[PDB]
Amino acid sequence: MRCVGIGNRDFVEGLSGATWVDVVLEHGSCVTTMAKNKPTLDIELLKTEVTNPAVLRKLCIEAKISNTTTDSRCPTQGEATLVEEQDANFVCRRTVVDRGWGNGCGLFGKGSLLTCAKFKCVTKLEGKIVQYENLKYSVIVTVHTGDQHQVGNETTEHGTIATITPQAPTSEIQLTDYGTLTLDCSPRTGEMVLLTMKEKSWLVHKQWFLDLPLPWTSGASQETWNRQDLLVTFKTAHAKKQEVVVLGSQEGAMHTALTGATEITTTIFAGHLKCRLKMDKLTLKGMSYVMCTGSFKLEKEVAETQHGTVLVQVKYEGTDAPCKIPFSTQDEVTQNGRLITANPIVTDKEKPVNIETEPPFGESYIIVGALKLSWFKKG
Amino acid sequence: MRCVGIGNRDFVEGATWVDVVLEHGSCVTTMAKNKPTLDIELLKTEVTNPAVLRKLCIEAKISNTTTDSRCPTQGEATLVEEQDANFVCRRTVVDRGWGNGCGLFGKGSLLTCAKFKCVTKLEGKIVQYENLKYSVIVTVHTGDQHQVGNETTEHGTIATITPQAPTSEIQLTDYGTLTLDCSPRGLDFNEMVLLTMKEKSWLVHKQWFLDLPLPWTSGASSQETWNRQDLLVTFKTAHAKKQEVVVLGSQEGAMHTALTGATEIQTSTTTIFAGHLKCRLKMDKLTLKGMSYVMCTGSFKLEKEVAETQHGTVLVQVKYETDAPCKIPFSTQDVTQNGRLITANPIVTDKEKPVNIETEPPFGESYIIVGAEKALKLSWFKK
Ligand SMILES: *[C@@H]1O[C@H](CO[C@@H]2O[C@@H](C)[C@@H](O)[C@@H](O)[C@@H]2O)[C@@H](O)[C@H](O)[C@H]1NC(C)=O
Ligand SMILES: *[C@@H]1O[C@H](CO)[C@@H](O)[C@H](O)[C@H]1NC(C)=O
Ligand SMILES: *[C@@H]1O[C@H](CO)[C@@H](O)[C@H](O)[C@H]1NC(C)=O
Repeated sequence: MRCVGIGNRDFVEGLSGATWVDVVLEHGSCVTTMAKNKPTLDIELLKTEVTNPAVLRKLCIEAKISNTTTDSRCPTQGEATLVEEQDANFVCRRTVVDRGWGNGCGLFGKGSLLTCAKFKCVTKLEGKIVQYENLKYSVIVTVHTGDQHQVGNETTEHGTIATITPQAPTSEIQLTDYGTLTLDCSPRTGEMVLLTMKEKSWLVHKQWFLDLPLPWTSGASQETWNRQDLLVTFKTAHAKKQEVVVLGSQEGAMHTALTGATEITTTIFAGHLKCRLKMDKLTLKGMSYVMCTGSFKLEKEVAETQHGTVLVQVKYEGTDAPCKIPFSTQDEVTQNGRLITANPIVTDKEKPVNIETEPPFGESYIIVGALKLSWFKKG
Repeated sequence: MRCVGIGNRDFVEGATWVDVVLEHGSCVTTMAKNKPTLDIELLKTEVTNPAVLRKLCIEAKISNTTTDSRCPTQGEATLVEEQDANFVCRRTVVDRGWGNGCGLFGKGSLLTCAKFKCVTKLEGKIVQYENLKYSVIVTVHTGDQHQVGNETTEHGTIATITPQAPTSEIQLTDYGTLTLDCSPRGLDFNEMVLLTMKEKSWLVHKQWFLDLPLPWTSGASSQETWNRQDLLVTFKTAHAKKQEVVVLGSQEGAMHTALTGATEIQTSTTTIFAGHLKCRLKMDKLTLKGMSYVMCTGSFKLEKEVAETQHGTVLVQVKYETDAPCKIPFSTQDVTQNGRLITANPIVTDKEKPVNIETEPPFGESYIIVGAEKALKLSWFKK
């Protein structure tokens, strides 16, 4: 058993004599799928993964400067030129300053001032385009066996995991002791970027990532940083020097901006997808088993889940293992309407068996064997 | 002779008092007959010692993470750390059942607290209109070779202006006393805030500073109680008993990027950008030195090639031969003998020390009368 007590839990019941069942999967939402004469299953979308993500850009967040060079001109002696202006690694700025006899020139006017610095990036993040072909959803399917350990165990070694990609959207999953289940999935959009920055991971929109005010480089191999002035600015000290100043690490700014995005290659908060379960090859274990004639004992007290279902963990006298569990629900006096666990069986005498049921509204009794459990499901 | 060759330069012309407007970056040249011409600039404005409106925190660290969890129908989770102000906390609800250690199915409370302590912060000081000190430099048009455009070393004299003593008497050596009545009058008195951050300083608006997304404390100096700590510490919830803390990190670069739009004030508590200031110069005590001096009779010669300033004026730097001291004769001829001078009394205090003279040449092919009879003449095509 799985997904019990999960807040976002949908109950999808298959139609009579339906070999298949439609299901909708989102992360944090699990679906309990039951079909007549077929095992009740719990389907959850465990995790999505993006493999071999293509590199879209590379933004710089922390920059450093060096080899500060400067050229200065007297008025009408040209405009200051430097060879560093020709280098893409260097960021530069020209300005005009008041020149006269006070600052070394013989003429009064506007003198040119060029300053270049050596733009190097020490710490940088990464943006990766995720293509539709590179998705790989992992869906866990857990059969309602009834073992005492797997109620909401949340472990992966209970059910079976199927990987589904847009390249291979359909897959046959072999559930042990229950056969083969075909799963036809149709993934939709889920144009978005994965921003690996200094060991973390985020998933943001493409436009939001491209409009980031950060120096960037294309994802192809000379590391020419565009819009370098976003990290390095130029303060005019006086007519013979324009000093460089660096803004510093924009990490904290990026964390502040990414607070709104969805955190995490494994990406949780998987996308909505619509899938179909063909169960023609699924086998319900214990269809053939004889009924139990022994007297049961309540191992664990009955508990009502969030959806009005109650779950019963019982134990057995023996002398009849294995067997089908005779389960019935009386009201107010009536007989059975609905059992969540498809086939309640006793694999071992010593192993308690869990069984989930939907009792009717108002006072009712749950008979197993003969054990009668009173219950009051608030109208 | 300060203020020469500075781009944004105003000329105010004359009795015994002149009205002037002072702006950082701008400067004025004041002239009056029988009174020495001066160069007045609003140097820098200093906030005396302002009061902290708000400290903000830009970097944060977390320790002593504590967590409490309760089963459904077992009440809300409680912690003694919720009583402490140093701890930032967050409470959530998680799905609980037989799978995560509870006997009942439902929503269980989960409370998590973390010790908020902060390594590096920035302060913000409200600049009350009272605690100001305008520094106004006044430089005399002497003509010495030292002060040609000397921004290198201060040569003039500076006056202090406060809203309590807006009037000041300054003594110009060999030139008497100058009375100065400025009116600060005033930038929305409590609008600006000085933002002291890790040795640097900025001036920003009050609303822009208050709307900054950063934790804040009352500015008084230990036991800093931080409000709005969630802006630097978030909580992610691992499943069913644990809520891990995430620190946003150093917001230094965020602050630098946000302050790129504001005007950097270059020093820690002095502002090298002032703002407008309306002043009145009273010269009833100002002495024009050189009015009893003799006319120069020797022949001059040009020390430095005539230079034109950006305002159309001409600067001429000459060396004298011998009365020493004496007054340099000066006027301009196109035909027209009249010529407007910027330097009021060009005198030669010493023979060796050259003398600079500023004049306003008339439009076109003028001539100059430095000297006498063998006084040198220079051509100038003012275009
Ligand atoms: C979760 O389950 C663990 C063991 O898993 C299952 O154990 C039995 C029921 C077998 O059916 C085996 O195939 C499974 O792997 C337990 O050790 C553990 O205590 C369980 N935890 C909780 C909270 O129920
Ligand atoms: C660059 O600066 C280093 C020291 O910072 C110096 O040793 C080197 O000679 C400089 N070279 C150039 C080309 O500027
Ligand atoms: C400016 O003042 C300094 C200080 O003595 C002086 O040495 C220099 O000659 C002056 N004139 C300049 C730099 O043009």
